[PDB]
Amino acid sequence: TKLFPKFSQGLAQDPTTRRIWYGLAMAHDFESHDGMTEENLYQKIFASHFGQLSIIFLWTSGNLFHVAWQGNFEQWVTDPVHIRPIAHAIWDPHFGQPAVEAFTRGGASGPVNISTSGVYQWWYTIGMRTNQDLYVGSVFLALVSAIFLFAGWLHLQPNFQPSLSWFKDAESRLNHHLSGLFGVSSLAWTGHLVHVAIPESRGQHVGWDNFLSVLPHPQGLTPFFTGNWAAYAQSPDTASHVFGTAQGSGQAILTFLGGFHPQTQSLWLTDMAHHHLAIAVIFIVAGHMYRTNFGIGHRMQAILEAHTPPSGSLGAGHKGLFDTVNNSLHFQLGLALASVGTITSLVAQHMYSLPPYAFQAIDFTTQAALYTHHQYIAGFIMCGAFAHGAIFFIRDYDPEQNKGNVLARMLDHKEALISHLSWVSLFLGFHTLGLYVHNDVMQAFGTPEKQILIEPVFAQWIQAAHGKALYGFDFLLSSKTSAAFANGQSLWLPGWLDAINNNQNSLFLTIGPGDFLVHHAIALGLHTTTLILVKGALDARGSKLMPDKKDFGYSFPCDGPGRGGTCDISAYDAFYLAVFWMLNTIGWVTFYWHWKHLTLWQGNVAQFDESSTYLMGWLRDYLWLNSSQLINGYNPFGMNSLSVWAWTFLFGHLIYATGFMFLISWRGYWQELIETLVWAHEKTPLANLVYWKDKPVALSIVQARLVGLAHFSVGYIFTYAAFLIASTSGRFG
Amino acid sequence: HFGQLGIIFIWLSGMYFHGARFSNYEAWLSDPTHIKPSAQVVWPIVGQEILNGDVGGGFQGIQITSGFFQLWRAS
Amino acid sequence: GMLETPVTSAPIVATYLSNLPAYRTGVAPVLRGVEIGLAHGFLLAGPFIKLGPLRNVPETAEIAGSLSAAGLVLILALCLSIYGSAQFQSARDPLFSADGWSEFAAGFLVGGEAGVAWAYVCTQ
Amino acid sequence: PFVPPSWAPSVFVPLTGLVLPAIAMATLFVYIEKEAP
Amino acid sequence: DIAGLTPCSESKAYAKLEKKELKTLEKRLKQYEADSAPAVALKATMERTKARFANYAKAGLLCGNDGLPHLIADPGLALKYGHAGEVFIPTFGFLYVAGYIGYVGRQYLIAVKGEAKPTDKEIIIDVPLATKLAWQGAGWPLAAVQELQRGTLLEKEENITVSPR
Amino acid sequence: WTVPTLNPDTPSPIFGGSTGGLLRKAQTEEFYVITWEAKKEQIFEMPTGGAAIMRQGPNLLKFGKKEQCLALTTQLRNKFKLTPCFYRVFPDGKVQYLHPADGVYPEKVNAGRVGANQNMRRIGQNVNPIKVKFSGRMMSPAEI
Amino acid sequence: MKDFTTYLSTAPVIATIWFTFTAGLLIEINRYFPDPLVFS
Amino acid sequence: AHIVKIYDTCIGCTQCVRACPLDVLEMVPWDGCKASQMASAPRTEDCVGCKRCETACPTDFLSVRVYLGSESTRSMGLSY
Ligand code: CLA
Ligand code: CLA
Ligand code: CLA
Ligand code: CLA
Ligand code: CLA
Ligand SMILES: CC1=C(/C=C/C(C)=C/C=C/C(C)=C/C=C/C=C(C)/C=C/C=C(C)/C=C/C2=C(C)CCCC2(C)C)C(C)(C)CCC1
Ligand code: SF4
Ligand code: SF4
Repeated sequence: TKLFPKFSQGLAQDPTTRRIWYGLAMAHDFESHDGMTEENLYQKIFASHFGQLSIIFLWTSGNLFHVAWQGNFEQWVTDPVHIRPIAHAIWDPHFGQPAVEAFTRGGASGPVNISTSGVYQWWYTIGMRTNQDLYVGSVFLALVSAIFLFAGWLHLQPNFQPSLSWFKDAESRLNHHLSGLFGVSSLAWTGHLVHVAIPESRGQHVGWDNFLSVLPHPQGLTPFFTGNWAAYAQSPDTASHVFGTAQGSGQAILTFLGGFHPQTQSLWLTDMAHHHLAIAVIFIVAGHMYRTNFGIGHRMQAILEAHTPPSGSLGAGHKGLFDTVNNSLHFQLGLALASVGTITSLVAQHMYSLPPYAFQAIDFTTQAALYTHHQYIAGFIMCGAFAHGAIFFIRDYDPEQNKGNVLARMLDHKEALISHLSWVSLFLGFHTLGLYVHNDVMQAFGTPEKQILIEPVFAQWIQAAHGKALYGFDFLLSSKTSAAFANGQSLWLPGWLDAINNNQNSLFLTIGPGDFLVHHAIALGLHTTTLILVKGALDARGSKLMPDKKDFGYSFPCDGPGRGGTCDISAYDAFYLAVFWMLNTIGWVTFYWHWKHLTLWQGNVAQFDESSTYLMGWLRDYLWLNSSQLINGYNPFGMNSLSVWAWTFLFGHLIYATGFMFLISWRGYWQELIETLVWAHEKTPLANLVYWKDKPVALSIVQARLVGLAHFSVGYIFTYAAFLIASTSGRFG
Repeated sequence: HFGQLGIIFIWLSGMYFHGARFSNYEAWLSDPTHIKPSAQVVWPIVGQEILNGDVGGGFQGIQITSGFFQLWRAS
Repeated sequence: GMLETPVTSAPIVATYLSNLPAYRTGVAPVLRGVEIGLAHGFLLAGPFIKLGPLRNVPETAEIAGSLSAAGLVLILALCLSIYGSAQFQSARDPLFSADGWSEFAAGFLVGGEAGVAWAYVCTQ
Repeated sequence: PFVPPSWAPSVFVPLTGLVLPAIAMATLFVYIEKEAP
Repeated sequence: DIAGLTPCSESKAYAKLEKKELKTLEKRLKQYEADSAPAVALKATMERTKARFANYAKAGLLCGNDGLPHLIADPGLALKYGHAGEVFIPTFGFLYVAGYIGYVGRQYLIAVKGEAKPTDKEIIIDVPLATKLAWQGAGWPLAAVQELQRGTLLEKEENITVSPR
Repeated sequence: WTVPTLNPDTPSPIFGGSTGGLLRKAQTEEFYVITWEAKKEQIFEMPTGGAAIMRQGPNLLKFGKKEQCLALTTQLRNKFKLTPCFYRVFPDGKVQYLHPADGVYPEKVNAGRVGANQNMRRIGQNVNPIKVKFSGRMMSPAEI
Repeated sequence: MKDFTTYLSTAPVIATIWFTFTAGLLIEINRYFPDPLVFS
Repeated sequence: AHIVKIYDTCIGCTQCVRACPLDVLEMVPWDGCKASQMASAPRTEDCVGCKRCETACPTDFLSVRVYLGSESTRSMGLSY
């Protein structure tokens, strides 16, 4: 029998090309490996996590190295407004001379790619100024990468393998991660801002060679130990400060200005230092909550057992959930993905509207790429969270040990949950689509005054509450006679109110009927995606159609043509369907973000305000109009620097369409076809002397769904990335 | 098959009828190059009468592309 | 059982196939590879010379085309080597054996590279 | 001292695009077809 | 005004939009004779257009910077400033008709489940029975509440099939 | 009843051949032989495509997989009222009689058969997957 | 006649009549009350 | 090989055995049902996993169940 894979003897004895495919697909599903034990499972995961960490730091090392070696960071810092950052150099022997000339830009000697990741603005804001800084950081992160890689090897050795009980000490890990990994790290980052980043933004060089002889504040720690903490808020940078120089600079290190720096149009460095200092204190305190070897604190199991409503409205309440969560790696991973997935979206929503990095707002391509990049990652992470929630119910859930608690009661009214999600999705779909179609017909018949335009008064009311005076509601921060307006008028409201009432930034953009319709489209996407993922999880164990589904596992082809036909009945298939809707939803979200910023960046918000209320407007004015420079990257008359994006644009369409082959045509057709090829090869002279070692077979039913989805997803992402970058940079490059 | 033929005759009869009653064929015969064939006219309701375009020959309607006018002239 | 056709079973066809070095048993595997290597190495230079990225350069075209063909011979020889490693791990014709195939692959490299060189000489 | 020589791309790009992938594919191919004892 | 909007009767963009729409029709009307049918059709469209812009302004709709009417959906704002006829009143118009349809269909379904072959009454409609129920559906809001208060609107959980959990 | 012995000398049905027959698997791994007695010459359909004529008396055909032999068995039994049997033949000459296993076709209950893979419970009485976790491999609760 | 009136009570025929009637009512209302966007 | 199991809800109707295209199942004597016979799965090394047997079973829920397992030349249905 074949050696590969070593972890599955069932696969190793498979005589077909299936084995290689499934050897790869099942490699990281440790629970399914031959001879796996619970303790060995945890130790294997622990080592894999070290592998991920070293990879991440090596990836960061590479980005630092190539910018220092091949970028123009030193030139960029002298004029960030009028210079394009360089990602890395191009060396491609397939280029012709015109391509060599076209990609030679940004001051470099040879062809280069322009960076869209925003690392230049990030590294500049935190004090990096020279290629030497980037080089040293690169070497440091490579060393940290090696140490993590070594630590992963070390803790696999006989005397360094943690026991199972070590991995299940929830109280101790939470204490350390809250106070140490979150709190101390935040406190240390505050030190960097106070000691390095803030002085650098004021024209002073502080490095390892002199940071022990430079006072962050003229009064060194005297205010800190005497309680006169207001001494650090005095003399902030003025409104005329020139970032990176001492002109108009202040002396404060901890402030609450609460707006944007007038030149860089980003958050104040002294506000970001005070933010992390306060966060550090909160997290350090929070990490002293749970009981450890010192006889104080909370036991998590005790807390859960106590929270049972007396009326019995939640049944047994949270009884048994400590063991359920603590014993299920899939319950933990589901929670982690859901939390990180939502946090990734928050990063996207807050970074565009409250830019933290200097000269980020004016780099339109970077702003578009970063929002789109993190929202798509959030979308994938959310699908995974529900996927592992469904895996939990099958593999890990024990009905007897969760008898009557909140988790078991969710299964008791799953039909109520699914049917109400179905109703919400139907209502949003019928009426959002209906209103768009009504407006398209009114536009088509030349009567734009007959279209249905519903003002988003609820959202505009919230914007007024935050101080936006455009809508005239005039209450809370919009009312100068309110207590909320008065109380904060000395801390942060002046800066905040100046920023929110400027319509040239992204801080609470003006909204109208076009924003109303698209927000309900997004709600349609969120609810429908949740419906598919939730239905998949709650029916994962069984349904009226397949009562014993849990006996078949998370992923399996089907249950055959019987009982009416059971294609795509597994919980895995529900996830597969949900990804299409996640891509559609994020597509609607990012289309919305991009078009609203393109018209803002072009100084004509009226085009969005008037074209976004009907769908021909999106097709004509967003997609068709903004494709012109992209599709001319190369043509019969020549090519320019957008040729790579033009080529990638079609590359994306091609992969997308190839995926349709695997999704539409199914296995039986192909298996019959391959048999005729098997016959032909054995009957062909000079070719039947060669022979295969793995009998060729068509891809499996499940495998086709995954591969087809992969092509669909990759083409989806590449097509939009090319359109996003080319349409933005071509306009503003 | 007789059923299918019956339906085709109804369809053909409708085309000839709409050419007789809802078209600009007579005007088109005089100036075939400068007039657009038209044999469908929409009722004025919910603003849809914009679809009755100015196809020439003192007539308003949807421009047809089936070529019936050219077939009728040939016969 | 099987369908017999003039193409599959003919005297002229069968005699021709037996004469080819692939089907000529009783010959050392190394010699088999050299004869097969020479035939394929010679033809391989053609398309590279006449249709390569340097086809229009007056004299560089011959060197680049044949030099690229030599690189493809090396890749093909590596494919033969790994095929023998995989296929033969545990009979009448020595060619279909772990030792025989390795010798056959080595002959293909020497014959193939020589064929490319001979083609270059013919051009110039 | 960190700056690589000007000729590094001429070597590393072919090395990681043609040579190392060729070795990796050849090594992996033999491994996945190897027969267990 | 509400949310920075302005009345359409006072909006320059709203007035300009009407001129453009009429101007487009006037240009087409030039190529036709006074009494010809195309001229009559175009003028009828022009009269409808002028009435439309007159009616919307009279109804007190708010117009945006684009000059297009914008609807107000919050019941408080709608009732305070006389916009209840835009969303609020239409809301209860729909729910009355929608519940009428739903309630009548439910009555028919329950009525035919006592027959010998219930499924035959679902593909061959008992029109005399359906017609009687249609007329009696005008009082569904009263009838529905009484069933809700009598505990007969909903079925008991012990009689509803569910899958294993 | 006793296990029959295969007779390789048996004549085969008249058939001109096709491209749908045996491949290299028969030479190296195994193939299948089906035999039956025909009352008269008659045309039947080959599972590999085409029409063949069964000779009167013994008949013998060879197939590449077990499903092909049983597919022809079903045709002969239901459309002609015959009683075929087939074997598995290994490259080294070993013959393994297969069907009918004990001389009586499986759909007819026969004495002396011992139940296999019979669970004395309903499907709804299988345990949850959590109870068989970490058993040494992937296994369903139906396997216990 | 009983059978023919039974045929006219089948789902597709009833749907055709009912939707023809419902469409006619909605079309005729818009004929006499054109361009209704709000209730006054 | 696939895993085929017979459960004690079997009525001994023989339809699964008649429907099996691979001769995996057979009927054996039993006393738990009126027919006094139960389905058996003696030769599961030949099961291809088509689930025709499950399609033929009249009981609710099924009395014959196929769980797809490791793939061999036989279970994959290859003739090569
Ligand atoms: C912290 C993150 C995390 C972790 C630790 C895991 C861990 C696990 N997941 Mg989970 N998962 C996650 C996130 C995570 N997941 C997310 C974000 C999603 C949503 C996308 C999912 C969705 C998901 C599903 C649906 C399943 C798992 C499964 C698994 C298990 C097996 C994984 C395996 O063998 O993959 C093997 C991986 C591969 C063979 C590679 C897949 C490559 C994909 C298709 C992308 C290819 C991109 C392509 C190459 C790009 C080319 C570009 C071109 C220009 C060149 C394992 C316990 C499986 C299981 O059985 O769990 C019990 C399972 O079915 N996960
Ligand atoms: C543009 C494509 C498209 C559209 C319009 C829909 C629409 C729908 N999908 Mg589907 N879906 C799609 C693509 C699409 N899907 C793709 C590519 C996949 C991946 C395989 C899925 C996977 C999927 C899943 C897994 C689920 C859905 C669900 C839904 C529903 C969501 C709720 C909703 O909108 O209700 C309102 C309904 C609509 C907007 C549908 C269109 C209604 C039209 C306009 C009616 C017109 C009637 C009119 C008289 C004309 C009739 C003419 C005719 C008689 C000739 C809805 C029926 C969910 C569902 O069923 O929720 C209950 C669900 O679970 N979809
Ligand atoms: C000269 C004699 C003649 C003519 C003109 C036709 C004409 C036709 N036959 Mg044919 N047919 C004939 C003799 C004839 N048949 C004979 C002798 C036989 C028996 C062997 C058949 C058996 C036969 C069958 C089984 C079928 C046809 C069908 C058709 C129709 C094919 C569709 C088509 O081209 O539509 C072109 C349409 C027209 C040109 C319209 C012509 C209408 C007038 C009334 C003439 C129809 C011909 C008829 C024989 C006239 C006398 C009928 C009666 C009063 C005596 C077409 C109308 C097919 C069909 O659609 O049948 C309904 C069909 O299924 N024929
Ligand atoms: C990163 C990967 C990579 C690299 C470095 C190259 C490099 C090259 N490609 Mg490309 N190529 C790649 C990936 C790559 N390719 C892929 C993935 C594909 C498939 C989509 C292609 C498809 C492709 C085609 C179709 C063609 C090229 C060609 C070329 C050449 C263009 C320059 C020229 O005019 O050469 C002219 C040729 C020369 C100057 C000869 C250079 C030396 C040859 C190639 C090898 C000599 C070997 C030597 C005799 C013995 C071994 C020595 C060694 C041990 C040191 C160049 C050698 C062109 C070419 O000429 O190919 C031969 C060409 O026609 N490539
Ligand atoms: C869908 C949710 C929703 C939202 C976000 C709003 C939002 C709003 N409503 Mg509306 N409202 C809603 C649903 C909603 N309403 C519904 C369903 C009804 C019918 C029962 C009403 C009935 C209503 C009235 C009668 C009034 C408002 C008013 C308001 C505005 C100011 C009061 C406030 O703080 O409301 C925030 C909303 C909530 C916390 C939810 C409950 C709101 C209740 C039903 C009304 C509270 C009125 C408030 C005490 C009036 C204070 C004096 C006023 C002059 C500011 C605000 C924009 C006031 C306004 O500005 O009128 C011009 C007002 O007088 N609403
Ligand atoms: C199936 C399943 C699962 C999964 C799940 C999931 C995936 C979920 C998700 C979820 C989610 C994803 C959620 C979310 C949520 C959220 C929330 C709940 C929020 C809240 C918020 C708030 C409350 C806020 C507030 C505020 C504002 C608004 C403003 C001002 C400030 C403040 C803060 C006051 C698990 C694993 C468990 C297992 C079992 C089964
Ligand atoms: S799955 Fe198919 S081959 Fe297996 S026992 Fe059932 S019917 Fe027979
Ligand atoms: S079909 Fe079902 S009930 Fe009938 S014998 Fe087979 S397993 Fe038993």
